[PDB]
Amino acid sequence: AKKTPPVYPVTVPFLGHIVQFGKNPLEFMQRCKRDLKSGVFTISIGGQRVTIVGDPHEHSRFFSPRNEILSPREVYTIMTPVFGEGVAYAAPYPRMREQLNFLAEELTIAKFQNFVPAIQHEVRKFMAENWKEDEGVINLLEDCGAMIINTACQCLFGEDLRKRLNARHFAQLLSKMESSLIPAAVFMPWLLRLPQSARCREARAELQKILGEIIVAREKEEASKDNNTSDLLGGLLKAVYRDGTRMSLHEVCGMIVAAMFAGQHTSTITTSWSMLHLMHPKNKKWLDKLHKEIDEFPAQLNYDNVMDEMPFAERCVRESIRRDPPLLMVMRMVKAEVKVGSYVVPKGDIIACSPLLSHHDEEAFPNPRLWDPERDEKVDGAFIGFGAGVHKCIGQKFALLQVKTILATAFREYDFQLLRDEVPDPDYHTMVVGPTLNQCLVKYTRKKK
Ligand code: HEM
Ligand SMILES: O=C([C@@H](c1ccc(Cl)cc1)c1cccnc1)N1CCN(c2ccc(C(F)(F)F)cc2)CC1
Repeated sequence: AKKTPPVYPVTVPFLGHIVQFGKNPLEFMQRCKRDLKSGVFTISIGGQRVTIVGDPHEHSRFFSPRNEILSPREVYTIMTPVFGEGVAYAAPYPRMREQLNFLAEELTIAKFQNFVPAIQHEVRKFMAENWKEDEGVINLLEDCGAMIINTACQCLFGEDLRKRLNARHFAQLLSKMESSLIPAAVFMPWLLRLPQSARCREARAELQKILGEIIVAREKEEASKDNNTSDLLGGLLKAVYRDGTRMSLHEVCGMIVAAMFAGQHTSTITTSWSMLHLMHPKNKKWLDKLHKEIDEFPAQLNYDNVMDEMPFAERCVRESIRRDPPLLMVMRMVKAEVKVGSYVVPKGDIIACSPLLSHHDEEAFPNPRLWDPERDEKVDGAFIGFGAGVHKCIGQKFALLQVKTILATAFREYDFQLLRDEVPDPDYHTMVVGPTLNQCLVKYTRKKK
């Protein structure tokens, strides 16, 4: 407009749109976009301009520019004490970038050969421990939460580390470290100034020492040559920066935390929703097609099995992520002016792009609330559940590898029944959204012949 996108009327100032938003971000966001008559628009939040990019045709405008034009650092300040100053965003873009590459090289399909069997074993344990009986009632959001942390550690943690730490203890440190997070923290740069840092630094420093000790070990076993291991930790130790330096224990600790928090809720939600959708009677044909896919697999899967021969199960997981994205907003700080469609975005704005809003556009996704694994985006790029462009998730392959394997293992040895009429409602209260906890009670039936 030789100017900014349309602005949205504030009835009660100094809050902005903070209240109807928190209740239902989706109901709210859709209202504006229609009423504004524009898929792109600014909202006020605490006197802070927030322009949401909600016309799928424009995602490229959001995801393509460099960090110097659209900076992620600022919206993500709420992460530094969980990762450490100078790690991830706190770290400067050259080194932040460097760091992500390290982690990236650890999560590549190269290192995934032992992963598919490692996952099968660790899921199969859990089932025998908690799904003991012929029939029972468990909470799926909680059981997934535990299977996810279990198999990931089984994958990315070395035997020595997993001995002197277990999944459950580490998960309890994830909860301890994270819970300092309030969603509405990222929208007042004074609130960086805790009744919770002083449990966060304790859980980190407990962890960072433990890892330090673990490193003492491996070195005084290197000349000994007892074993060969290349886990995420060991991978990061061998890490060398461009300028020949290496990661301090603190950076390394944070990166392992960052990797682990990163995947923790997102994929456990993802696994849950998928399970929820599939177990529903409205969705049997899909479960049926799911079975004609996992039916002539042997009880022990290889990397080939999940990767190249489960294409339909991939669709289910993506549709779950499409329908109910776990990260609703992705955000940047508009350091410089960027043109969006027929608008401009002024230096100083907060530009956001919402997987939640986007996945709901009717052109791109007809019946957006209908779960359809065979659906395909009808605008190209509509789906941004793993983000896009410069910042596409690096955990995508891994997340899918887990979830596909889990569904397959778990639907091979069980049936399921939702103790409800309708699939859970998304709970929009957490910074990472999943299905409502208290609705996820489900009843398993151990398959037999
Ligand atoms: C289904 C599970 C997951 C979902 C839905 C998901 C979603 C996303 C999204 C939306 C972004 C982009 C955020 C942005 O644009 O600012 C992203 C980036 C990322 N995710 Fe994930 N993620 C998942 C799993 C994981 C896992 C398992 C890891 C680690 C192994 C991980 C680590 C990352 C990293 C490092 C980025 C990089 C963003 C950047 O370049 O700064 N995620 N993910
Ligand atoms: O921690 C992450 C990333 C992530 C970035 C870097 C690294 Cl090294 C690891 C993880 C993330 C979290 C979960 C899955 N994938 C990436 N966040 C945390 C901040 N995020 C976020 C989520 C929601 C909101 C809010 F409140 F506006 F809706 C604002 C920010 C989404 C991205």
